[PDB]
Amino acid sequence: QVQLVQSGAEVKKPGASVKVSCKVSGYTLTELSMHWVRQAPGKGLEWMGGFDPEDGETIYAQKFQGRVTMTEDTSTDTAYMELSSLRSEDTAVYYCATGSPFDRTQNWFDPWGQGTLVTV
Amino acid sequence: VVTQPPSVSAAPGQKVTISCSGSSSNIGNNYVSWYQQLPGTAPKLLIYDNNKRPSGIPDRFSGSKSGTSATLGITGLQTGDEADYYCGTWDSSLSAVVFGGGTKLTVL
Amino acid sequence: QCVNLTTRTQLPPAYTNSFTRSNVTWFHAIHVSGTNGTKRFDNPVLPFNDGVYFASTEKSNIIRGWIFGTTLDSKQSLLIVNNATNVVIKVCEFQFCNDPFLGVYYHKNNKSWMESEFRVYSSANNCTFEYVSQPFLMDLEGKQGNFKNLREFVFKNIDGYFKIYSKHTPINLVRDLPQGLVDLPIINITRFQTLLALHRSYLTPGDSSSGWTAGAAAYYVGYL
Ligand SMILES: *[C@@H]1O[C@H](CO)[C@@H](O)[C@H](O)[C@H]1NC(C)=O
Ligand SMILES: *[C@@H]1O[C@H](CO)[C@@H](O)[C@H](O)[C@H]1NC(C)=O
Ligand SMILES: *[C@@H]1O[C@H](CO)[C@@H](O)[C@H](O)[C@H]1NC(C)=O
Ligand SMILES: *[C@@H]1O[C@H](CO)[C@@H](O)[C@H](O)[C@H]1NC(C)=O
Ligand SMILES: *[C@@H]1O[C@H](CO)[C@@H](O)[C@H](O)[C@H]1NC(C)=O
Repeated sequence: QVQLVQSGAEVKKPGASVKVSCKVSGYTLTELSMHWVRQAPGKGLEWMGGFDPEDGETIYAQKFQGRVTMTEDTSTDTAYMELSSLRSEDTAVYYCATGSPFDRTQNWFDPWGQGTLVTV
Repeated sequence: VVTQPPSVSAAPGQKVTISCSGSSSNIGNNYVSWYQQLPGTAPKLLIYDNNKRPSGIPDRFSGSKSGTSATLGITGLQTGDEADYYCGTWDSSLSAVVFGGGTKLTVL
Repeated sequence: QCVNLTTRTQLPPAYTNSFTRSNVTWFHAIHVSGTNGTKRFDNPVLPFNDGVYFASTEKSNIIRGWIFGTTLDSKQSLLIVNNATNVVIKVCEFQFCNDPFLGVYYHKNNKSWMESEFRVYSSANNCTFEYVSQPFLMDLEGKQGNFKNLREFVFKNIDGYFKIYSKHTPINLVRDLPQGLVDLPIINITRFQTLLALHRSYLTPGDSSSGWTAGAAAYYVGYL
């Protein structure tokens, strides 16, 4: 039974960059995929990026590509992601999602994290 | 892109149906899944593979795919639990995984 | 790690006639019944007085080496593990736990399976021995169907020498009771236990339990 925990809330001034960390327990990162999802207040969910089992790579959303970056480290078993060039309208909760690591092309996200808030 | 009628309403004990729609490439050649969003809490999976519930808590639900439209419902609704509901899947053409706008279920 | 898998269930001990291969025992490791969800696991330790006769039959093998010793703790013990490519025999001061087993799991980016031995032992301080050679067991054949192959072994410990034996022969009758290598200059032995291989995945959602699973397995035991 996987249980996810991540960093506490964060604040930032305009024009800076921020990093968010997500951790896992039980299973290990070497047999799970990771996804990142954001929802603006009352505007619905939105997909940021994740890992594609089709090929070994990391693909980002068409809208935000170039503004973010992702990396992983297995010794501590923690995944990392970074955001930069924060602007006026960028503010929302951020969630850490996981799913099947070896499906052809499938989408059944579960479970999720408790959530982190970033202010700009 | 997809559309969905917002803010449906129903009375306790009655049937309820939620409609989510898309185009030929958006929802046609793929599966779908449905999530619920309790206020102040992270989503919780409910249905996958268009008719299959996960083990444990989920109640009996159904889903049919009329080409490019899918529906979810429960024979009887209650005030014990109620929140937002979302549809979303993997578009197969020049796109990635997307989510719908959601509809705020209403109980008298 | 050393998760706990044993179950409260216990079953009366069965027995059968040796029929000149006696009061030989018969054990079930992974047992299934009409209630499809009843997976049970139990591998009790057994005395090792003078010698032991071992035999088993498996569709697709989950049997990898054994463990021998007197205390089976950090306070020596001979350990054997056999995998698809090569066998390894090692003498070491291992520290085992209540439910030892060999676990395997997926490797997402390397497109292959891998086996982790750390589920068996934790510490191997000040440890020396190692050996390598062709494997004892093998799970391929030019035929697949109704008939199966039967394995057997004999262990004895005389004058300090440790010796092994084995023969391979297929069955021709329908399923029933039994039809009718190296010398290591190694220790005091009074118990032993077999260890199984278990595998895990994540394909299914919301599996609120331990994902370890495997098929059914059984084996025979006897004394001299
Ligand atoms: C497994 O059971 C034993 C029984 O003595 C107990 O000592 C041990 O703590 C249990 N394992 C875990 C992880 O709690
Ligand atoms: C050996 O025979 C005795 C005869 O009374 C029986 O009680 C016992 O169960 C047999 N051994 C085993 C391992 O069953
Ligand atoms: C099998 O055991 C040998 C013994 O050293 C080891 O080198 C090898 O990595 C193990 N696994 C495979 C797949 O050969
Ligand atoms: C990756 O896979 C190749 C063969 O596909 C294998 O030779 C290599 O040892 C593997 N590396 C790791 C780190 O698993
Ligand atoms: C081996 O024994 C020596 C005692 O001189 C000790 O210093 C060393 O840590 C031991 N090695 C291990 C791996 O325990």
